[PDB]
Amino acid sequence: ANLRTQKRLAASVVGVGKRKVWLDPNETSEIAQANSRNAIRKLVKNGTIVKKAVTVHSKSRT
Amino acid sequence: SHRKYEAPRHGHLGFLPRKRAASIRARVKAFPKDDRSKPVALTSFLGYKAGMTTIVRDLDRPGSKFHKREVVEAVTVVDTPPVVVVGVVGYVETPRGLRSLTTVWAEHLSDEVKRRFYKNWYKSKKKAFTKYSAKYAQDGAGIERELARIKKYASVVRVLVHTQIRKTPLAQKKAHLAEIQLNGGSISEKVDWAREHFEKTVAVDSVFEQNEMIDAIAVTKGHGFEGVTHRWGTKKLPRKTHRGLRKVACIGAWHPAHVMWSVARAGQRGYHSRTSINHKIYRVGKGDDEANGATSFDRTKKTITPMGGFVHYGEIKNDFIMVKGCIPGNRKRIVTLRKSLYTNTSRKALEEVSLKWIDTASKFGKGRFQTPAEKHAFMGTLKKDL
Amino acid sequence: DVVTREYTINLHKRLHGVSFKKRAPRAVKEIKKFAKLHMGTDDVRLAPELNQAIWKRGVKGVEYRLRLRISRKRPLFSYVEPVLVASAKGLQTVVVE
Amino acid sequence: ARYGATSTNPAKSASARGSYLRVSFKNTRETAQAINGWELTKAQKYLEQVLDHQRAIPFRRFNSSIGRTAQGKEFGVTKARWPAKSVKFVQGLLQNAAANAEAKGLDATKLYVSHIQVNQAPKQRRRTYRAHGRINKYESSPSHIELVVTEKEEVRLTSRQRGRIAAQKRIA
RNA sequence: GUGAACAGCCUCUAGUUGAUAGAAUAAUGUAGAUAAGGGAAGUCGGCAAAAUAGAUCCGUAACUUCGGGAUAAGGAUUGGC
RNA sequence: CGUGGAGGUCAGUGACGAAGCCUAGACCGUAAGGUCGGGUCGAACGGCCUCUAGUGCAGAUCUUGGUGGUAGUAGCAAAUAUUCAAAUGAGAACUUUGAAGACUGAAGUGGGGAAAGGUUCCACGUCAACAGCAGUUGGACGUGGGUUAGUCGAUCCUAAGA
RNA sequence: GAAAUUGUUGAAAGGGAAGGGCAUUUGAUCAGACA
Ligand SMILES: [Cl-]
Ligand SMILES: [Cl-]
Ligand SMILES: [Cl-]
Ligand SMILES: [Cl-]
Ligand SMILES: [Mg+2]
Ligand SMILES: [Mg+2]
Ligand SMILES: [Mg+2]
Ligand SMILES: [Mg+2]
Ligand SMILES: [Mg+2]
Ligand SMILES: [Mg+2]
Ligand SMILES: [Mg+2]
Ligand SMILES: [Mg+2]
Ligand SMILES: [Mg+2]
Ligand SMILES: [Mg+2]
Ligand SMILES: [Mg+2]
Ligand SMILES: [Mg+2]
Ligand SMILES: [Mg+2]
Ligand SMILES: [Mg+2]
Ligand SMILES: [Mg+2]
Ligand SMILES: [Mg+2]
Ligand SMILES: [Mg+2]
Ligand SMILES: [Mg+2]
Ligand SMILES: [Mg+2]
Ligand SMILES: [Mg+2]
Ligand SMILES: [Mg+2]
Ligand SMILES: [Mg+2]
Ligand SMILES: [Mg+2]
Ligand SMILES: [Mg+2]
Ligand SMILES: [Mg+2]
Ligand SMILES: [Mg+2]
Ligand SMILES: [Mg+2]
Ligand SMILES: [Mg+2]
Ligand SMILES: [Mg+2]
Ligand SMILES: [Mg+2]
Ligand SMILES: [Mg+2]
Ligand SMILES: [Mg+2]
Repeated sequence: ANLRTQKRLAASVVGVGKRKVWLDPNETSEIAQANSRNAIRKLVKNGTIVKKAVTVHSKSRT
Repeated sequence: SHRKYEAPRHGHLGFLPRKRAASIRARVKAFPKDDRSKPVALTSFLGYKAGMTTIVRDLDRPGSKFHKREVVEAVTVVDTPPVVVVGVVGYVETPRGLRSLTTVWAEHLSDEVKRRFYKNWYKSKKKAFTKYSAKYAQDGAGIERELARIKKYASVVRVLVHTQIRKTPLAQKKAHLAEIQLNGGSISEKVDWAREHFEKTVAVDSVFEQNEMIDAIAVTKGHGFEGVTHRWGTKKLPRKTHRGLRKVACIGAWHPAHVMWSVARAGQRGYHSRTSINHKIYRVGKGDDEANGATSFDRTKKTITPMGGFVHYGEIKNDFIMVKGCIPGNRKRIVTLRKSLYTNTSRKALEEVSLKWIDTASKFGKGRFQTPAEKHAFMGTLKKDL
Repeated sequence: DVVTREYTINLHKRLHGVSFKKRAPRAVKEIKKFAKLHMGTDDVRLAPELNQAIWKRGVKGVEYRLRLRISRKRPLFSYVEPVLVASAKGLQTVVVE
Repeated sequence: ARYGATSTNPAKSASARGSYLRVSFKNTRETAQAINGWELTKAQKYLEQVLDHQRAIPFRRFNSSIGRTAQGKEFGVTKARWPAKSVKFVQGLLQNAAANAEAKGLDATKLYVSHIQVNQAPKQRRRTYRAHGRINKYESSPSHIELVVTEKEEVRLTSRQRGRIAAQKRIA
């Protein structure tokens, strides 16, 4: 499959960069069927697509 | 026009071509002239180079500043297990040169020699010399006829010997076979000596003795393809030189319109046959003798092997020859030791050498202890031993 | 046969003098050749967990020794997994039941 | 389709060919000569070993300034290579010829490569850019391949001369 | 964040992970480097390279259009707690 | 001697094979050339007497087109760097997803525009050619979809000037 | 469907070019007269 368009839509819908988008490798069948922004919102809701946490830049030593 | 300034030529033209040797065992191209009023003896011996170390001795040379004073010298150690006589070969003089007439082999040969005749020993049926041994099954009439032919016609007698490679730390398992000319006695005496030594061993102390000048024949260390700067020693070109500076700038004049053979060129360096003469023997060592590395001054009990063993070689467990200076070839390489071709009386020969101390410190670093006992006395007890 | 064994591989001597940008990729190929020598299988598969252990300290920070578990499975192939131990020293080849 | 010159019996043979194949003509010619005259099954196993770099294809004509290997000693040469792309094209045609032989009714045990020939196809052209704003050609050399597999099969005398012959007969 | 700093060096957000590859480590190269003792003897010529380098304190000549020369030259100090 | 075309003639040759082409096959002529057999081929062509010319090539760093040796050779080395597994497929070092290791380090390899380009934007299908390796991918190929203003610009004003 | 150039098959020759002239040997091949 080619999920390039789904990752681009997921980043726009969630509001983060493409580097923070996680697509479930075990659910590529249902992800490939999601071509609209409404379908992406449903996948985010049920945990198929999640938002990864930001990389920590601690200021303890500072 | 003539060259602006005169300089001697780079390199020796008598050591051409600088190609790889045909075999790893360098050929012996000249034996000592035979004196037949002497007992039959070998003229050369086979050994393996193990490494180098250092000795201290008192100099005996009147008129020298260091007369009756200690000097520090470098020596080379050659592992020399006994060789095994397994045949003889006779030669006949001919207007076209020496020609081999007959070869007679011993009745039994070990697996060391037989491996030399095979390239795929693990798959072979090991049929070598099986039918030849049947010539001994009868009363030896076949062997007697061939030996009689050598006595009747031969003018030069040589013996086939092989090393006992299994006694060395090497992993080769395949022995080296070579011809050694017999000097002394008549042709019949040479053949009788060779026949009686079939399947026997000859020790190095029966060939060489203390304070004797010998020649070393071996193939030098290889270095692959080399540029002119290090291969021939030409001057490096200035830093400004375009197209590189490790070169010869002019390789010939306009005429003759060819590159001459005497111009330095890039090519193979090392792995050449060499014959270096006048190497005095400092010690003939015995393998079964404890305190091989001991002198009449040191008195301690220690072998010739340094602490940790010779680097890349191992331990010395057989007879060895200690020779002053350096020898062509690298460690673990088969070398041939030959008796002198002339009588030397330069007062550097015939002088008695008495070793006072032999260095057995580790050659794997800045070794500082001669023996393990000395190390224990200095450092004391460590955490590991308590 | 189907057999599982635990091995210690000395990567220090297998990466001696290797270019820094190639040391971690070279260790991957060294492990594949190591498994082929002991199991005789031309097909070697490395778990992604093992890949993280090799690349743990960058492209040029490969550990001197690694403790490996190699399994030969049904014609045959080898599967290499990491073994979680405090230190990789002092361990010899053992057979896993 | 008309093939090249052949001397085999068509009733006992099968043929295969391919045209305008985008594979090096020079590399394919060397590969074809390596199996010319071989048994079909022996040739097929040999081509598989080439892809595994166990045996090599000897290069005899188009071999200037190439490397040398120890795997050429089988054929008494020093220069040999492993042209994988040309080998796969030959393997496909060997498979097709064997399929055609089976359809006719020829047993594969006695089949051998009786004819194989590589011809030069029209070139395909691209451009390459050189220093100082120049343009040179950058072309491929395609090949035509054809092959055939076949079953193996196992007084005037003068009066003086007449008199001499007659005389000898009455002697003994 | 370091620091005088839009310098160099490391990181967060975001963005890429693209430039034909595999194996080996000869000569000669291109690029980056280090050298015992001597110290320009090299060379048309110190070309190239090396040495010097921040900050604080001390000290600073001839000459001068009195503004300079001047960071002249020449010395000392510098971490952590 | 040979070539294109013209007048006359042989009531000339020919789809039962004209012309052309191939032929270390045969014959004639000192030679320019002429004739025959075999193969290939498919629609026109020749001998002789005369007329006529854009009438004969090895060259001109000749013109146009085609093709070699060089040669599977020079080379495909700037911009720090890739690795494991799964999915897809006839086929995966290069496509997608996940994991890991890295870089740009805010005068960026980030986020918008003025010129200039003109559909390169987006989806589906899809790999012959193109992406100087590869390719299931693409700014490629095929078929369609997409740019919404009383307030943003143009439009209005004048500048050097026309 | 010519030539340059190329593949396969068949024949022949080849000790730092190849090609040519006169003469004959060997191999291959071929017309003419059997009045
Ligand atoms: Cl000389
Ligand atoms: Cl051009
Ligand atoms: Cl170099
Ligand atoms: Cl004529
Ligand atoms: Mg030699
Ligand atoms: Mg220059
Ligand atoms: Mg040492
Ligand atoms: Mg050449
Ligand atoms: Mg080359
Ligand atoms: Mg270019
Ligand atoms: Mg240009
Ligand atoms: Mg600051
Ligand atoms: Mg120096
Ligand atoms: Mg110094
Ligand atoms: Mg000077
Ligand atoms: Mg000078
Ligand atoms: Mg300078
Ligand atoms: Mg016709
Ligand atoms: Mg012809
Ligand atoms: Mg028609
Ligand atoms: Mg004209
Ligand atoms: Mg012409
Ligand atoms: Mg002319
Ligand atoms: Mg021209
Ligand atoms: Mg190259
Ligand atoms: Mg190349
Ligand atoms: Mg280049
Ligand atoms: Mg790069
Ligand atoms: Mg940087
Ligand atoms: Mg960085
Ligand atoms: Mg697009
Ligand atoms: Mg390409
Ligand atoms: Mg392609
Ligand atoms: Mg299109
Ligand atoms: Mg046609
Ligand atoms: Mg032609």
